[PDB]
Amino acid sequence: NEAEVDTALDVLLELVVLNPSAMMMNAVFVKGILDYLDNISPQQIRKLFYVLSTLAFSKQNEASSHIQDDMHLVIRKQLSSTVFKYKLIGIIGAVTMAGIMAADEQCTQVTSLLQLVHSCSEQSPQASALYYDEFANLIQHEKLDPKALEWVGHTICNDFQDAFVVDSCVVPEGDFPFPVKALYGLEEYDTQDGIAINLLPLLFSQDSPLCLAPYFRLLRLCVERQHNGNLEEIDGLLDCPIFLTDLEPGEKLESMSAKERSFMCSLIFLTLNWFREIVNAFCQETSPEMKGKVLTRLKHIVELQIILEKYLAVTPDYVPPLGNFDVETLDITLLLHNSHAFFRELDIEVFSILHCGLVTKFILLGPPELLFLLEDLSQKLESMLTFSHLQQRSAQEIVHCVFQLLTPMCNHLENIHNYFQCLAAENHKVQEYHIMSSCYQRLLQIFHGLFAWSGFSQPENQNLLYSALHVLSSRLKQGEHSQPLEELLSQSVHYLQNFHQSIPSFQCALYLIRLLMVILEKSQNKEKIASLARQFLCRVWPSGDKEKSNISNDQLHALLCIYLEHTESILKAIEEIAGVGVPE
Amino acid sequence: MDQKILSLAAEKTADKLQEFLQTLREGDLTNLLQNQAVKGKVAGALLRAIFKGSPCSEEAGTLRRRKIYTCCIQLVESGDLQKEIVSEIIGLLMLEAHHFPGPLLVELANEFISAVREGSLVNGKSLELLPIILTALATKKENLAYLSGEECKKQLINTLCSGRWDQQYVIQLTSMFKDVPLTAEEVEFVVEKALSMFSKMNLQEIPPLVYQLLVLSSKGSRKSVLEGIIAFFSALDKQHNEEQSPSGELRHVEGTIILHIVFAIKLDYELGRELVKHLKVGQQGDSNNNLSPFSIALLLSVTRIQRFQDQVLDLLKT
Amino acid sequence: MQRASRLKRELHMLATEPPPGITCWQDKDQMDDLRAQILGGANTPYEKGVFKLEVIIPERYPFEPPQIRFLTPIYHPNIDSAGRICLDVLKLPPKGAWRPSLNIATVLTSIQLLMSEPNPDDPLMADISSEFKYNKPAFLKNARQWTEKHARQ
Repeated sequence: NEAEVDTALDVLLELVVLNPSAMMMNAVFVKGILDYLDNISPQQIRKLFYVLSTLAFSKQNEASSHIQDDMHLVIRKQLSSTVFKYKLIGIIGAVTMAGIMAADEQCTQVTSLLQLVHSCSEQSPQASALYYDEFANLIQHEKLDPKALEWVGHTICNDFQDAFVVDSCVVPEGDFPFPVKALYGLEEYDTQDGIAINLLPLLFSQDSPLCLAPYFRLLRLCVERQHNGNLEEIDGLLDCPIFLTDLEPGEKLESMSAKERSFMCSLIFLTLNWFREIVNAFCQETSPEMKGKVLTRLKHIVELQIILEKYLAVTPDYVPPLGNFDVETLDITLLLHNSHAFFRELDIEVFSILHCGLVTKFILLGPPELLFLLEDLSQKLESMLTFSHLQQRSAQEIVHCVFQLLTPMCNHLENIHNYFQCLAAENHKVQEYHIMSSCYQRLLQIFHGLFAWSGFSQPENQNLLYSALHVLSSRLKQGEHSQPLEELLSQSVHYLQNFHQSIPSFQCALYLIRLLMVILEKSQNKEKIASLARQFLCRVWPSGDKEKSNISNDQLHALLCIYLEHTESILKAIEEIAGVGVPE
Repeated sequence: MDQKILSLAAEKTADKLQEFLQTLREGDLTNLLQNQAVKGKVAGALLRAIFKGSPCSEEAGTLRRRKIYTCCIQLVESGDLQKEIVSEIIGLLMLEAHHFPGPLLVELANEFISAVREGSLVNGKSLELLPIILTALATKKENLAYLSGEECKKQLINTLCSGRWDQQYVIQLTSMFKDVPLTAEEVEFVVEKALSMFSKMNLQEIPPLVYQLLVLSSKGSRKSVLEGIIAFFSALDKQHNEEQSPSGELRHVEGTIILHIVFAIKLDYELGRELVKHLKVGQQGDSNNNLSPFSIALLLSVTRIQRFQDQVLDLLKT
Repeated sequence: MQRASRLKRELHMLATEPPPGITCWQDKDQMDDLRAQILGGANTPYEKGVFKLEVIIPERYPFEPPQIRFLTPIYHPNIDSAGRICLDVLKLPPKGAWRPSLNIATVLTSIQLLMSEPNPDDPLMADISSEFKYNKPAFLKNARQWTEKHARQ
């Protein structure tokens, strides 16, 4: 069964690494596995082929390359299927073998198999999509000799710019009950140009397009391996206007939950995936105009996020079914069901932008551009520390790069937000205040998930705690080098408690108190916990409608499970809560 | 002659390639023969050009494809090419085998049927494509009438099973049924034909044959494989004892049979149960004539598995 | 080691009592490879030709097979331009049939046999094979031309 399988294959991998030689001579049973592959899950199949491949492609034993042939046979047979079930399996096997034989007949075999795979993949859309995807995965993971890559990438860019790139005509030909427009361009790129992309004429012609995002990913990665990080012939794609219908929130286009509601929700979903891909692409690049274009795309993305969760609240039934192809597609073959699962999941370097300092338009990078980055990091780190590209990365390096890009960079954002809400309470337009409130809610949510990380239970990460909580103590005063654990806790919590003048809502209030709790568990000190949870229970928390939807039930249940427990006299604290519960 | 077709295919489909395809109507045979003689990559390029320029929405390309299919079928076995070209051809054909109607693939099935029956198939590698064709037939809902594609598949496979096989080519025959989606009686007739084929075999050939018979038995068809092997080796050892009234070779066989039956019941915790149920003399207590030296040897080589051990050792005792 | 064991006996054996129309010595240029000479078999187009061959002994040889090449090229179906030998006896088990009961003299005898009887089943040269299959005199003519051009003094 499942775990058995999993573990076992882990072990086999360990064993081949331990000693390829002896394994070589028991290889025959390993080949003999291949008649039983009905019961395996594709993740397990991936490692299995990894095994058999690394087995076969030991140069010292090519005489018994019989297994190479057997593998090519089964590749062929499972490929040759109308049924996706076997086709995907073959695909996977093929690509893995390719990456593994990747350390000139080597290159001839490589390109032969590759073009074979491409031909097998092409006509089925999800197949070719997966093919690009896993090819991109292989290429980022392996530094292989760039001969088939310089061979393929000059054809991929041409096929891309003839399949999708179209002259910037506003309305193309075709019968549309939807006003087609070159919309959501960043408008620094001149609209009357060549580079613009065809979406709605393609999706209506369906009743190529779905794979657009991973195809661009492969294009990005092949050009990033050739030019070594340069995106010089692609800057037009960062800022071109997109051939979209009116993406105004269609409340007038209601009582219309027919196939056209599916067209609009899927269209918004696909362009969202497209912009998610664009922000994954242009994150690592340092050019400041391209960064500001990425800022404009981040706000475009959160705009289309609110538009799409509206368009799915319109009808809750019309699933636009497109999950990521690693784990999700096999389970098949409300806004939160698609937010993480359906949509394309983003890259860890995307948070190179939130380094920039907050600006305020209520009081006087954008606040909503930072809201989207922090909301991305929140869902990302709750997914990881509790996603294809990110799962290959261990959670330790994730929390590591978080300690650098968030904690010394978003301290200035938290301080500017303290100054924002202090001025807002002094005054006490509203959308700027609430976007800042939700930006702050996501900041403290990220901090809570950061310092609720169970890796700090292990002893090697206490040096990262002595760095992180010391840079938190640094916010009150610097120079307290090589402090005790409990003193650094006291300094970090004395720094974070002072924001209890600024916290506008209650979801941010509970993330701040539980953040104080998880940093304080490292340590008498129960008085600070009880008094500070009581301070947060006793503060106003101004009552916006969504601001009090942030006073959800299980949230207060968690806050009071903390306060009534850690308060020293639990029963006298219960007597106080009862005394104050009568005059309500 | 090729580079023109390359240039026609370089840009677009079914607008100039079709037009040129309606120029050169015959001589594809000799064309492909000099092609494989000089360089097989050109044959693959021609095949790609042909299948893009001969879509099967239009029915003229369907016949070009049927002709070139028969051409490759005959040459790949007879005309001894290089290995990589042969693999490539087979892969290409298995790729484009899906774009056909029912009856064209039915007549390709009848081609292979008559060929393996009588045609001295030089290498038999062409059979790799056959189960792809059976798959396309089963799945294609373009209904026939002679009736569904899956039922015409049943007919063709019943034809093949009731028909005679080659001595050399039973390995590959059953290797094809390996990956097919089959039902009870499908797999039953497959194994029954391969079973009755045992009486015309060298003995070094039986081990991998039974290996494949069993990995196919895995589908549903467990009991009859073992029952037949039992009766076979029972009569064999009786005949050998009457001769005594190649002993070392005969032993060497029986051993590796039992080894492979062990791996089988190792992977299937039910196989041994039916094995037991087939064998248990104590249905009421009267002696069955099912057991044998080889039977018992199999049981004792089995008892070293952790589950059946005590069960078997009680059975034998009683 | 067992390499040298086989080699020291096969050296003296092929020096003194080699097969008929075959000779072989330690290659006077290499001293690790061997120089063989198969004299042009009778009833063949390869007559009037002393075909030189290079013989490589792998280090595990009684277990590995040798690796022979025709240094003097040959117009043959089964022997390519370079002089490769697509023969089962130079290949490992079930692919081929090598075992230590065979040796240099046996495989050279097999090569001399092949030079008189081309294999139409295992061709390195498919076109020379089709010529030998259908047009016998053209194949024999081109082979005798190839022999008298290169193999003759």
